[PDB]
Amino acid sequence: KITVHFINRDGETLTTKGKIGDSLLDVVVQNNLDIDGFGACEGTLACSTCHLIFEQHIFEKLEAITDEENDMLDLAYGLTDRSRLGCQICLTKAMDNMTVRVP
Amino acid sequence: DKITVHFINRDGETLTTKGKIGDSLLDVVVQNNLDIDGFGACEGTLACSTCHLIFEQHIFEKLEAITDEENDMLDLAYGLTDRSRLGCQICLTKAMDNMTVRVP
Ligand code: FES
Ligand code: FES
Repeated sequence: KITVHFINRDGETLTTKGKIGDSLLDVVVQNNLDIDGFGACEGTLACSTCHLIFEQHIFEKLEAITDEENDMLDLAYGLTDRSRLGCQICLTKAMDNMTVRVP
Repeated sequence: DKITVHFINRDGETLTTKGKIGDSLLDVVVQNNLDIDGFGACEGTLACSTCHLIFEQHIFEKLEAITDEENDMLDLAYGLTDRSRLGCQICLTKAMDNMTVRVP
């Protein structure tokens, strides 16, 4: 299991654990993280609520983005150069102790 | 609450409740605890399509003009029709009394 920190929109840092292979939405849902609206479509690429902003060194080694994710991601609020839809990103060793930001 | 709205749920059952002019249809659903699975998940912030509703033609054609934002998100909705709108963007007016909207 690995530690993941979430900077929520209110500014509070949510520290929690997930298992390698778990999506970031899985992490939010299982641990009942208090992130308003997160995971609206329950990970079917029909919403932008699971948008997360990653550290650059983490972002650059994420799995190649699919066109389906990109179309949904295009509509997210507060898009950055390090943005992905969290329901598509699964935990890896390199993410231990990483921080993600909820825009 | 002064006007009646009939919601045809995904199971084909009709849920009837009331709201006041000025409320969104999302408000009407969530404030009355209607049993519509996952409806309103992004909380009216135009970031999902879980509040998708299908309107009868005579009501649909009287609705407020759809924004590009709403249209862009509605495009990717399940069961999108010509008479579809995002419910959280639709404010109740007096004309909507006894209208029927359907959840795909
Ligand atoms: S939960 Fe909707 S696209 Fe990620
Ligand atoms: S509740 Fe998400 S867009 Fe209407």
